[PDB]
Amino acid sequence: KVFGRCELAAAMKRHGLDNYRGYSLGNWVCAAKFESNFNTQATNRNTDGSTDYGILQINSRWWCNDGRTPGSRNLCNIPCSALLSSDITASVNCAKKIVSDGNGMNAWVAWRNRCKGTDVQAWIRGCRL
Ligand SMILES: [Cl-]
Ligand code: NA
Repeated sequence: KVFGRCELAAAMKRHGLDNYRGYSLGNWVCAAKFESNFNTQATNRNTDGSTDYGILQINSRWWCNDGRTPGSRNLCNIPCSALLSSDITASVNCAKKIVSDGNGMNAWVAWRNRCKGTDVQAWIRGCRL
């Protein structure tokens, strides 16, 4: 499923991401836009052999199991395919574990390079939340 900007903002808010660990909703919507262009089915292979899955491009090296990433961890205890669902619950729950890991949202390269330090509030403007 390809989410609309405000539709995703509402979905994330409902799942408790607004201000989660101090990150305003705009940060999460901005991260989703540049990681997957709001597409839940996005996948991207990395040079190390791991793959990123879903709306927030969660990596199979540490967070989910895809059966093809040797010596990898499954910290979110879920098959990576679950992260491609139209229902973002799995992605949100796993993202909460990731952002609490100690490096905050810096774990998402796109957020660090394209959202961090910008006016992220603009990503939820005009939305009925
Ligand atoms: Cl932080
Ligand atoms: Na894994």
